[PDB]
Amino acid sequence: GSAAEVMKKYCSTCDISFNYVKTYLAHKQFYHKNKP
Ligand SMILES: [Zn+2]
Repeated sequence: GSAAEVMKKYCSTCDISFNYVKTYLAHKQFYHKNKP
């Protein structure tokens, strides 16, 4: 699922897509990280 080199700009958990790696990062840091 991770810790290697999987996925790119799409969330399998939220079934969402991103046209920019920056967005996929912002989603993981914002959506899956609301208290870093
Ligand atoms: Zn997600």
